[PDB]
Amino acid sequence: ITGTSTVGVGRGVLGDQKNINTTYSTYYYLQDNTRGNGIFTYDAKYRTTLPGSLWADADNQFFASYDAPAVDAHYYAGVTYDYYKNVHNRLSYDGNNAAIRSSVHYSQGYNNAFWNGSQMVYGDGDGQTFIPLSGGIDVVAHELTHAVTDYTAGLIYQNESGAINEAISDIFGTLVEFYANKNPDWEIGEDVYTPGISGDSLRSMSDPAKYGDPDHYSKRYTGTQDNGGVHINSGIINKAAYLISQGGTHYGVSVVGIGRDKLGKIFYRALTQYLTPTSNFSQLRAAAVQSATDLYGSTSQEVASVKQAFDAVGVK
Ligand SMILES: N[C@@H](CCCC[NH3+])C(=O)O
Ligand SMILES: [Ca+2]
Ligand SMILES: [Ca+2]
Ligand SMILES: [Ca+2]
Ligand SMILES: [Ca+2]
Ligand SMILES: [Zn+2]
Repeated sequence: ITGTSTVGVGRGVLGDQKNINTTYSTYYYLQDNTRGNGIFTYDAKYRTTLPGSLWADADNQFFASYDAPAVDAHYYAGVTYDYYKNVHNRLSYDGNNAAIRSSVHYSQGYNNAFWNGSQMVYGDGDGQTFIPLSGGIDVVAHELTHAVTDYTAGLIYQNESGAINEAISDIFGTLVEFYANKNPDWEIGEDVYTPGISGDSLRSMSDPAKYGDPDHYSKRYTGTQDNGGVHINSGIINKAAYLISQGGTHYGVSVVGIGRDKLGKIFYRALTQYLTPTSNFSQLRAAAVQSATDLYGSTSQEVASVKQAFDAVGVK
C-alpha cells in the first residue's frame, strides 16, 4: 500500500518485545519500506488461500496473542534480508530487491512452514509438536533461503540435489541465527518445537543422528519417502558444513575448523557460482572446493578443511 513509514512495537511468539517497520494509511500495515521493495506480512486467517490480507492494525501496537506470529515473521524476514545484504552483498532473494511476502495463521493446527515458490507461509502448530513456526529465526531464514536457492542454483527438490537444497537452507538458517546472535546453535527449530520438551529440535547439524538422520554417505536413504529423503540426507551435508566451521573428528577423520564466516562465504559462492539444478553430493564437494580455491587459494587451510569435511562424511 501507499503510505508513510512508521515504527510499531509488538511481542513475538516467545514473548519478547521488538520494534517493527510498518506503513500507515488509515491502518498500520505490516509493510516495511526500509528493505528493498518491501517486506510484507499477511494474515491467512486460518485458511489456505494465499497470501490472504495484508496485515492491518488500528494502533501500531502488536501485543495480542494473535499478533505474535505476524510480528516474528515480519521481523525475522528483516533480519534475514539484513544478513544477505550485509554479509553477502545480496539484495533480497533475487538479488534485485524483490518484495518479501509472508503469510501467518495458515490453516488450523498446521505443523509446518514453507516457501511456496512465491512467498513464505507459516502454520501456528498444534501447540504440541509446534508453536507458531515464525517464532524460530532459523526456520524463517531456512524458508527464505529456499527462495535464494530458487533464483541461484535451482537445485531440484528430490534425491541428492534436494538434500543439498535442504542443507543449504539449514546452513544459512543457522548462519542467520548466529548473525542475530540470540542463543544461537547448530540445531534446527528448537525455539518452536515441542513446547513441552526442553532441549530437543527438529534436526541437528552437529549430530544429525541424534534425530535419526544420516551423518555419513554410507547411511544415505535411497527410498521414496520425503522426495527421496531430502530432509533426511541433508544430515550428511549439514554434518560436513558443521565440520568445516567447527572442526572435529568424525568416524576417525579429523577436520580443522575454519569458522562460520568462511563456511558462509564458501557455501554462498558455491550456491551462486557453481551448483546447478542437478548437482549431486560429489558435485557439491567440487563446487565447495572451487569456491574455497577462488577465495583462499588452492593449497590453503580452507581448501584442505573442505576436503577433510567431505572425506569425513564419505562424499568423494
Ligand atoms: N519441515 C520438515 C519437518 C516438519 C515436521 C513435521 N510436522 C518437513 O516438511 O518434512
Ligand atoms: Ca494493535
Ligand atoms: Ca538457538
Ligand atoms: Ca537453531
Ligand atoms: Ca522442545
Ligand atoms: Zn526446507
